[PDB]
Amino acid sequence: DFEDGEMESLRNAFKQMADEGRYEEIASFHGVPAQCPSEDGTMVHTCCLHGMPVFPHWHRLYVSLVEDELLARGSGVAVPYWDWVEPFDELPRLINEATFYNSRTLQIEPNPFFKGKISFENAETDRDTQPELFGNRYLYDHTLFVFEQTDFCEFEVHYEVLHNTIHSWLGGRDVHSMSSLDYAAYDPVFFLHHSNVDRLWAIWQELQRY
Amino acid sequence: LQIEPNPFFKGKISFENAETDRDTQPELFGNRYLYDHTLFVFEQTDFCEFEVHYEVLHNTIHSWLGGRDVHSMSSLDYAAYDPVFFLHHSNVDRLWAIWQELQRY
Ligand SMILES: *[C@@H]1O[C@H](CO)[C@@H](O[C@@H]2O[C@H](CO)[C@@H](O[C@@H]3O[C@H](CO)[C@@H](O)[C@H](O[C@H]4O[C@H](CO)[C@@H](O)[C@H](O)[C@@H]4O)[C@@H]3O)[C@H](O)[C@H]2NC(C)=O)[C@H](O)[C@H]1NC(C)=O
Ligand code: CUO
Ligand code: CUO
Repeated sequence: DFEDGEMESLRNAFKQMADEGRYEEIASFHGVPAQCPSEDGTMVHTCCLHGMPVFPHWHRLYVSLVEDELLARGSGVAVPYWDWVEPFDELPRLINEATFYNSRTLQIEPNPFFKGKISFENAETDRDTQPELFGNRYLYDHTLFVFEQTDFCEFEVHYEVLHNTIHSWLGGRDVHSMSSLDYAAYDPVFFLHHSNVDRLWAIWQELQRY
Repeated sequence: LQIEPNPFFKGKISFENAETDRDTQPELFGNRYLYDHTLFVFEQTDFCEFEVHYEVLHNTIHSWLGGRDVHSMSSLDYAAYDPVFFLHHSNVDRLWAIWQELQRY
């Protein structure tokens, strides 16, 4: 439901976040350079929480964080949710094409949402979209069964497996992509994904109110 | 076993330190008029009559493929640096080829 203005402003704000240091600094919270030794600690682990019921919470905050700094970079709107529950013949416009036309500069420029840079390994996030991603309506039924959940933890497990799905379909075969937990955050679509996931959680909460 | 950059996606213009880009005009998609255009190109008995319609027809795609960017297919200057160029022109050549054989018939 975006407009050309909102999209170009989102692209620009995020760009400002991108050529400067920041977004990588945020993606490193989830990503492969590990920061979390515990409990003694004997070894170090990645910081993001994934087996636990507090998986949503964590990632919830993640999106919050990035959106905050997005807005502070002059974004007209907060981070949108990309609803993949509805089947699609193509990828969303914002993230799909490698280059967008800049109206203000009157020139074609690289879409910041196409790929994120991983400079500490001197690589870039790539995407190999599995054909299973395009057009399947199974996600509808799956989210439906996620919402059925009275208990919070049942909710959480189905919620998070369902969330794993998109990661897998989108960044399938490359090592530096959405599919591998280590490098998943560096691909901007991450928060575009995890806001949407968050939305689902939000809905459930409201359902629970009912 | 890894995903790599497509060589055909963009050519690089290193003497001006840029890369070819593409702003695809919406008319390029689902254009069925090109059919009839080509048909009128074939109709020509004389060579120059063939050449002019053939080449305007050829200009069409150049224009609509890399429209708005300066370093692109649309500008005659940098059009060659986009790989699609020969992919384009071979097809252009094919048309001429057909015409040649037509002329034989
Ligand atoms: C809160 O965050 C801070 C910083 O984000 C974090 O401190 C950092 O911890 C990491 C470890 O998780 C440190 O990173 C290491 O730094 C050393 C050099 O100082 C490197 O040698 C390490 O390389 C690894 O691999 C080597 C083999 O190739 C091993 O020999 C080595 O043991 C390492 O496994 C690794 O990059 C980082 O230096 C600190 N930085 C700071 C500012 O202290 C802190 O741990 C976090 N606190 C909590 C409680 O989580
Ligand atoms: O959140 Cu940890 O990545 Cu989907
Ligand atoms: O011919 Cu189309 O390129 Cu000079």
